[PDB]
Amino acid sequence: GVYSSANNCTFEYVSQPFLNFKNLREFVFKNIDGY
Amino acid sequence: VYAWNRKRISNCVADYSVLYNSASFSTFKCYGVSPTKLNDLCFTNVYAD
Ligand SMILES: *[C@@H]1O[C@H](CO)[C@@H](O)[C@H](O)[C@H]1NC(C)=O
Repeated sequence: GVYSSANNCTFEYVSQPFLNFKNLREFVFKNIDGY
Repeated sequence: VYAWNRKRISNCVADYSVLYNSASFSTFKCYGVSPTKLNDLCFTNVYAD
């Protein structure tokens, strides 16, 4: 349960899965020049 | 024609030479761009009606 509707799509991309505490996951998200 | 299908084409490589070199099309009239340079240019989205 995360959304109720999806009306106008512009981009879809399906890829391979990225994934005591045993795992450390670091991510960096950047928005530069529309990238 | 009243309910014409619109398909949005994105995130892929569009090979226009296959369409241009086909002899199966009676009309291939391009407005605003030429067929020769279509295979080189890049566009944000393609609307196929
Ligand atoms: C966005 O969606 C609404 C309803 O789902 C529609 O009326 C509108 O034309 C759409 N706009 C675009 C740019 O797709």
